[PDB]
Amino acid sequence: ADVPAGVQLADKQTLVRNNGSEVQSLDPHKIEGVPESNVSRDLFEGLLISDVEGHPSPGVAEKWENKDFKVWTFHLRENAKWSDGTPVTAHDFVYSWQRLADPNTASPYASYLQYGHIANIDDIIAGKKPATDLGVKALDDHTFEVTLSEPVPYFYKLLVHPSVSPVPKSAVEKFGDKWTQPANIVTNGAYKLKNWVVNERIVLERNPQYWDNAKTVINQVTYLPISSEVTDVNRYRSGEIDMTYNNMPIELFQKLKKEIPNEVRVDPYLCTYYYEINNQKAPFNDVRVRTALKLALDRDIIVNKVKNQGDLPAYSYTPPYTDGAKLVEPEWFKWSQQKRNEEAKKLLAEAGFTADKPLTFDLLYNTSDLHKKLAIAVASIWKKNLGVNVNLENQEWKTFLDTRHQGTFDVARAGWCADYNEPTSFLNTMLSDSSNNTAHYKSPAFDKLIADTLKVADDTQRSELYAKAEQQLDKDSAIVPVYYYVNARLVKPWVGGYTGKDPLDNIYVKNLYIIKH
Amino acid sequence: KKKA
Ligand code: IUM
Ligand code: IUM
Ligand code: IUM
Ligand code: IUM
Ligand code: IUM
Repeated sequence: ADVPAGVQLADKQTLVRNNGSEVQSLDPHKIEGVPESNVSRDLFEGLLISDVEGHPSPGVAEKWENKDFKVWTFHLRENAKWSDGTPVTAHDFVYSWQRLADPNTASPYASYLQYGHIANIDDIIAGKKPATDLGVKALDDHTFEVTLSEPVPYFYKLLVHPSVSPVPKSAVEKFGDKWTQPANIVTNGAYKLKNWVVNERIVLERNPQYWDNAKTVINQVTYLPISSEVTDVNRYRSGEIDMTYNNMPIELFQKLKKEIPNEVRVDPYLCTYYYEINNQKAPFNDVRVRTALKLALDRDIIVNKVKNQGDLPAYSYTPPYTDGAKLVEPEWFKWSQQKRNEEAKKLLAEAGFTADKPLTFDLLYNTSDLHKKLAIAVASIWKKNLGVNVNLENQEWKTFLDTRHQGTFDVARAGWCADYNEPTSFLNTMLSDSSNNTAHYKSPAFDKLIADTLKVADDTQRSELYAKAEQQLDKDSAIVPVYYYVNARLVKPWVGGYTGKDPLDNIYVKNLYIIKH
Repeated sequence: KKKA
């Protein structure tokens, strides 16, 4: 944290944050969500971290260089240490990235090494070559060298993500899956795990061995797993929660803006809300069926007359404000709803869905007030504009992720946030073989468009290829885009250090501080 | 990352 001159700091430096739900795990190679990443950034640190405005900055690596965007060399700081006092070395990174690539780890982010194009990743993922073949090497204890199969100019932007953080081999190898219990875990971030009570709380305390420990101000931070946005708000305003999760209740939002406007933080966020269609499950494997759902959805009612929290109606997957996105707006987005409905009714009828035989399916969402209210309004618009019957089903977070990876769903509420600010952070998730592809979308035409972006050394053709890739997804109606998020949350007036400037919202509790109040 |  960088405390301004003249700020008076409270005597007790502790913070309570709501985190939306119970995390799927504390192991960085086993996580895929925002709740999981919020806690991971405070425990495990990788080569680069984000500064308070979101820019990629030095983490364990003090400096780095590249040769042709293909060979990247990271010089690790000599005082980086684990919480048990042992040093963080280049060998930790070699071990960790081979463990992430290893099919046996079954990481939901296995494909993040493909996004980066580390040499040999495809064969390692496919079981053809051992993980030890990965293109990474420790030249010495403090120099980590990475070799790509192609020039990737934005490569270092990826490195702030939890998946490429280091894991302590000795604990992983001694305790297996219980290496993350408070008694066994070893961490290299600003905090260490003090307590973990499933469905109650996660308590972290400062890690004294952290190399930048002298700038850490908060000594203890608690993460709560409350998935009810109304409860998060009540407990914030009663004084128990200092920072809500960034899901706001439709029930109270307008009233909070009126009553505690200074506490309501609303900033740009690179995330898209959408309904994920299982592309492999009949009748969703029919493009007319997906296109009808996409068209009959009235975004103006949902975004502006139902949620009304500042989001923008979406027509694409990648948010249009992502760095390097130059998207073309589809013409159906330009039509009236009336024309969209007529066309939707027409396509559904071509697929064999009459009034005598309505299309019926389930809409799965992760337990939440906000997602339930939105699913009820959407089930209702689809009923009214298309005559389809929708069954709403809620699942707790970690189970809901599981269901989607397995493909046992029809339609699911979804929301992807960027891991790095470049259009492939979104587009790579739709690759046929991506481990993050829960749409189960497989398109060789889409896959080839993304492959070509790294075969050109021109940012205008790359952008033109990203816009054609969004157009291919749109043509296939792989998903139903709803809105581009605004990051809305409540932050007590005594929480300093949160600018709201990072569009990826990569918050580190080590940068925050409590003002005396 | 998947946003809950
Ligand atoms: O690395 U350039 O356009
Ligand atoms: O530093 U440039 O494209
Ligand atoms: O900030 U730029 O590509
Ligand atoms: O409608 U059903 O799985
Ligand atoms: O608080 U209510 O659905």
